[PDB]
Amino acid sequence: VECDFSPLLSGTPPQVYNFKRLVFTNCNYNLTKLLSLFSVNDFTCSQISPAAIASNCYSSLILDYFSYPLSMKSDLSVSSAGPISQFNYKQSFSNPTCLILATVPHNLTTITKPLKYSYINKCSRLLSDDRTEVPQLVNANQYSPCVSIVPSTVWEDGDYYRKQLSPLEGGGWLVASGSTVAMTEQLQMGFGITVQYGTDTNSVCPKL
Ligand SMILES: *[C@@H]1O[C@H](CO)[C@@H](O)[C@H](O)[C@H]1NC(C)=O
Repeated sequence: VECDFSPLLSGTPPQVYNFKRLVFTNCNYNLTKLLSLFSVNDFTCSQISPAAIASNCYSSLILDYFSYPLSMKSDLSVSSAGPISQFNYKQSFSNPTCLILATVPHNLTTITKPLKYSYINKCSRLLSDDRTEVPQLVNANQYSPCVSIVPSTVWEDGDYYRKQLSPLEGGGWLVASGSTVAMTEQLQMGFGITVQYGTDTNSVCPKL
């Protein structure tokens, strides 16, 4: 009983390409309890609504969280190119999702700020001909192929990262570049919620 959103409130939220995932089964949630702590700037859903998501019974609820600057709001949509959706973070297009952009108030103190926001501006793979570059896109619910070579913080805007690939990996080179955005007065964050419905497995219910 009782879903635990605590880990979200303790410490420094990772950068978008290192999003932390909290998984819930068999428990009871109060979503509007959690959002009461933040100033909520944006809240959009897919195949569900902000009202419905705060009040439905699911077989599973997944909550991704990460530091994210409000200024890159538009880059979250799969429409566009956008480094974010292509190389950093992508929600399921099959299951009902929600995305929330929130600022953390001064009076919320247990959440510490990083030096800046970092993201991956490019993730690509150079073929054997040493000419052709093939983008390495992030899949839903997965991390970037490049998370192994990109550090948790981008040191300097424009930094490049390369890895030589073994023949088991198909050969060639993995190439990534990182970008930075300056930290804001109050930290800004993103929350990705994904829900699933079952037949009898709908044990994630709002508390009454
Ligand atoms: C859930 O939390 C919100 C926080 O604003 C509160 O208003 C509401 O009464 C709570 N609901 C239940 C059933 O605890």
